[PDB]
Amino acid sequence: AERGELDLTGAKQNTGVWLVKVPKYLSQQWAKASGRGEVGKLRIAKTQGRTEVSFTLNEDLANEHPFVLQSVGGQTLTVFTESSSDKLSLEGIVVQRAECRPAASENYMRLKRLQIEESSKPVRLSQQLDKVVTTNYKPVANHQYNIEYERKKKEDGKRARADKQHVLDMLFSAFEKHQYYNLKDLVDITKQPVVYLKEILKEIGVQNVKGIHKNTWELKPE
Amino acid sequence: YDEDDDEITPDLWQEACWIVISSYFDEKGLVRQQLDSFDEFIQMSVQRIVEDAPPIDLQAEAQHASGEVEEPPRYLLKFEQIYLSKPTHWERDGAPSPMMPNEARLRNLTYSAPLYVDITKTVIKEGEEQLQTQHQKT
Amino acid sequence: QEKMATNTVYVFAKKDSKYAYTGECRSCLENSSRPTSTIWVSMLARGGQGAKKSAIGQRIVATLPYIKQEVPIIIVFRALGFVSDRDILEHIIYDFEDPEMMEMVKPSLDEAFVIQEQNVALNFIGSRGAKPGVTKEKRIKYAKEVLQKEMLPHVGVSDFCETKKAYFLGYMVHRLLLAALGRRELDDRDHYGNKR
Amino acid sequence: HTTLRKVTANTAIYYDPNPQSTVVAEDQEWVNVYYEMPDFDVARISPWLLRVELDRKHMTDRKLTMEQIAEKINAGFGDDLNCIFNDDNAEKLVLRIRIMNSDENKMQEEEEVVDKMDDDVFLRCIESNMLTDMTLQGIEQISKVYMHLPQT
Amino acid sequence: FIKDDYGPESRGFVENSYLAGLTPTEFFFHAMGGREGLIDTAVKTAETGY
Amino acid sequence: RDGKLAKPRQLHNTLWGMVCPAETPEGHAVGLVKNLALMAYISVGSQPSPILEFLEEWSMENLEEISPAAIADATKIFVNGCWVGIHKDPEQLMNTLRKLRRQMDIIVSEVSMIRDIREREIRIYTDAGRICRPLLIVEKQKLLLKKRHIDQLKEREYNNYSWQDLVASGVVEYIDTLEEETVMLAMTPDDLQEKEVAYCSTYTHCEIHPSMILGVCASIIPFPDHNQSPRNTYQSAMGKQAMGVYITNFHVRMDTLAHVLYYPQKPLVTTRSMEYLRFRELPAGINSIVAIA
Amino acid sequence: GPSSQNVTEYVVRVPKNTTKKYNIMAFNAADKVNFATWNQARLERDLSNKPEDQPWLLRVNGKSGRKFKGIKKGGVTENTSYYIFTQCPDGAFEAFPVHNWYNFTPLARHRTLTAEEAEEEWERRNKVLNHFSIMQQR
Repeated sequence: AERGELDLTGAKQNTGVWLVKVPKYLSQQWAKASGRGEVGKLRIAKTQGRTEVSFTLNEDLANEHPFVLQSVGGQTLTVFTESSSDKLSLEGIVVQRAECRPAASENYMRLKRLQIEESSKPVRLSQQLDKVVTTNYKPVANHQYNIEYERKKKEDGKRARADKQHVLDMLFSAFEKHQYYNLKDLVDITKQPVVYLKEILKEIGVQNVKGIHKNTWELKPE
Repeated sequence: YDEDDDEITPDLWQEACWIVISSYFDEKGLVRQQLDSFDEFIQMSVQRIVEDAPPIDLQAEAQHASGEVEEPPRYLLKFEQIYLSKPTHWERDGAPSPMMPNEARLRNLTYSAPLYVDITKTVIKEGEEQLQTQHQKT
Repeated sequence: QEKMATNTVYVFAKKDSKYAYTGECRSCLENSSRPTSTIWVSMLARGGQGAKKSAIGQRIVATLPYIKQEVPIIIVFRALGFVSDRDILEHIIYDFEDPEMMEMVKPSLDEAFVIQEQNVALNFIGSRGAKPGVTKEKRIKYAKEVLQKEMLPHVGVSDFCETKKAYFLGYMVHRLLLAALGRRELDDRDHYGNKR
Repeated sequence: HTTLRKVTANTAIYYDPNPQSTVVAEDQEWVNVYYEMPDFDVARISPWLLRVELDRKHMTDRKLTMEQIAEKINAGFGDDLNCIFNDDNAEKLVLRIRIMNSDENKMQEEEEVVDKMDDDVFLRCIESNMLTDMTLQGIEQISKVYMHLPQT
Repeated sequence: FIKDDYGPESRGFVENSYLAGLTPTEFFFHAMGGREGLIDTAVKTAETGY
Repeated sequence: RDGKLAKPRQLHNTLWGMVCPAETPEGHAVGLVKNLALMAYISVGSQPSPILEFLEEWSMENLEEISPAAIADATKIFVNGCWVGIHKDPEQLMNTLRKLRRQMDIIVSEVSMIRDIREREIRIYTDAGRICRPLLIVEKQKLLLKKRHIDQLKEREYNNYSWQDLVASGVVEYIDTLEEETVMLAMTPDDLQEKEVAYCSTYTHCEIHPSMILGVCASIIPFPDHNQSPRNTYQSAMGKQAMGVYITNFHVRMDTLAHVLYYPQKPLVTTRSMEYLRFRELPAGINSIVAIA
Repeated sequence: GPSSQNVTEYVVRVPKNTTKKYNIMAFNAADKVNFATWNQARLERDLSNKPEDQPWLLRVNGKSGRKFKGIKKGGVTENTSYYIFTQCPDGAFEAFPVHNWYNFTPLARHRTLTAEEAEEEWERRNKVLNHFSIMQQR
């Protein structure tokens, strides 16, 4: 299945990418840009024995984040893509990991605490009650029970028995589908009193039980 | 009013530690563990447990020996926020009234309060009905 | 009521002939359904099959919660899926600059050698656990859900955190090995710091 | 009652088919010393070597001599266990152990009724049991647990 | 106290007399010396009765 | 039950500041049913989730993203016994978390944090049922609580103030028995100041007072430090037997059985701990003129 | 140059028009992976004994390459989000969301031990008595 084939073009080109840790809040601010263009700019400052990398937010989207690089000498990381068109491709390889450190410190936290309020807050117990009794708003004729009676209130409690021969026709038809049947299936199928149907099954058949009183009746095929 | 600059005399004697101590017992008290554990048990523990993992669903055993159509009737139950009244007593008349811990001891009652919970019924039948939802306070 | 603190690893000496040392871990999300489970990883002493290599004082095994039979710890790791010995060794001790502890585990790796596939190792634990039956495959599944859910539940109860659990087992075996070398004093049976 | 495990400072197992060019160059003087030490079945004995070093103060304290140890270990494992040892007055008191076979009958008759056990692995079992078993002077459950006392 | 401090006081020597009163650490090391005797009492009564 | 003899009956050192020295049943269950000291406290416990979040911002590395065989120097960090991650600079992080706790950004008697510098490990706990006690923090070499705070406590008699304010100042902390293993706790401001040629010099907490180590019954007795210790265990049992006025409203109470004294008196010689028992309010005995003859 | 007053700035973009999910495939450097010799590869969800929940199977060069198992990350992040940053010919940076982290590890080739013959039994008899001959008799 070609759908199961993994494209190696990227790998064979030795394409490199960066892997960066940034806060959900930074990416949420980025989400406001909605891909309209850019979210900001990245700056790289290099000196005598030091490299300073940072990101700075767009003045527009805002209407310094320093980067810390991590080691990748003890692991290999690559990027592979999963298309909506059900195709897989190794689009390229991760050459560096890093973490974005927040410039603001202790007051940020308030925002965080505000953020804490946003993640954590469905009311727990919280307001009690001063009211008490409501229950049992009197059905006098139970509301489901009323509905069941209503179902009954459409021609029930009377069966054919009475049409014997036509009922026999149903038995013959049913028996054509399978050699044996449960009594319950015949009761559903012929809509008649069970004891009368038993007298018929005594007339033209036998019974065959198994397990825990599991009984099936049959017109002795031969 | 403090500045940690003009202050030059941090010294403080036997008297002041008891002033600290007194403020401890005066704020906390002599039985807080019990009381905080029970207060946390209602305010937290009982709500978490009714939310934790008890959704129950039941699907009727219909359309036996004959079935087709579209519905083996199915029901789901969910439990929301828990409510807890102030300690109450129901007199034989049927009339509730507030219960006084002293009265509870003389008449030999159980000093307890009623617990109520939000229960929901959801009927996402196998086709036609799906938006049959009703709220209860039980 | 005073009990022993949960989700903490303890090492104890016993007078028992069969166990030289024990690493005990209790689960009990004293924040869940409050089930059970109590893992022991045991260092064996006093014995020997005979002309086997003898040496019983390295044979590290694991009791899983009321499994009818003890299991060797490397088999548990293989059941978690880490079949590479270099990886198992890394999970036990990720500081392999010390030959002595690594040599100490070496006969238990040698003892594990008989099996090197996760499925087989799961079927092995099942037979070592489950009453006799017939098919292999449910036995692997049953063994898998126990290995997943009853093995250190506090670290996770899903498939997607089977690897992390393996790390915790290894620090635990490591916690055990330190006491057997004597690099670290035994835990006290009364230290209130280890009570709730 | 002291077991050889207590008397042993350390043990090692070495690969040395040719003692006449042993990797342990300091022992090399001993190998020349033991050229006449059954000079013929050196072609037959296993190339696996066990070397033991003994603590000097502890060995002296038991007043033991090497021929006692050699005779003890020979008696325990048998003639199959071919032992040699250095002088009790060398600055590094050491004991060297090899294992000899049955010479004639071992000609790969059926499949070797040992199920092809490597001798190194077997040497550990010898090393294990040699320590745990050897009961020189005291023979049972008391050993040197001693103390000595002056009563006045 | 400091870690590993084999001095007398730091490991359970009481410098004081009951009349001058015990210092706080000495009191707790004295309360420890108090238990061994109370426990010993409760055990010996059961065993010797048997 | 019925015959066990071992070590869970003697008085472990770690009960210091936690459980009563002498105050245990004089009977069969000696040392098994214990009584909680006077100041001691207990955590109610809460979700570790916000701490895990904070740890992640502090550059904590995740287990499955790292290179295990190449980072053994790193400290391992645990939360409620669960191994969450690793960190490469535990001293600043430990310092940061402590500053955060003392800032009252995270709950104090409910996030205990302990470092074992010998094993290069950092363990954290936030579950329920840990016994902990309050202590005065001392910094560098000088006590951190000072005179303005005391002036607020005297003013508290009309001006709004609380023990909680006192904790928010970060002069006092709660410390559980596991952390108490690693602190360098000094008995009195006196010793910590006088300390010039003394052996130590790095105290990190202080006792608000030594007499808080005793239970509630151990508190009735005057000069327990002049008495042979088991004499004092015996009083803790007997105080609970003595009779006097046991609550104010007894008259409207049909308690199945009760004893009240006609004339109770507060004691002439009293401990300061007794003010907080209200043993002045409802005493249990009389000041006798005794002759020891 | 770099050792001087070097300053560089790049625009960073986060497009929303992307439809393909972005995933991580991680290896141990100790495994000495060599993409330069990966002529062909397959990647399929593989749990045929038991789509989105499934682990991966990575198959390189088929019968003449190595095979790996891909395992899902131990959980979503709870504060930060890992992003992939790529360089674009125009001179900007381009950032991409991570949908998931999968870990890939060594499977072996045609070795086939199979402890079903009688090796569980042989183990009962085993005294570390044999090792080579049993692997051969299969």
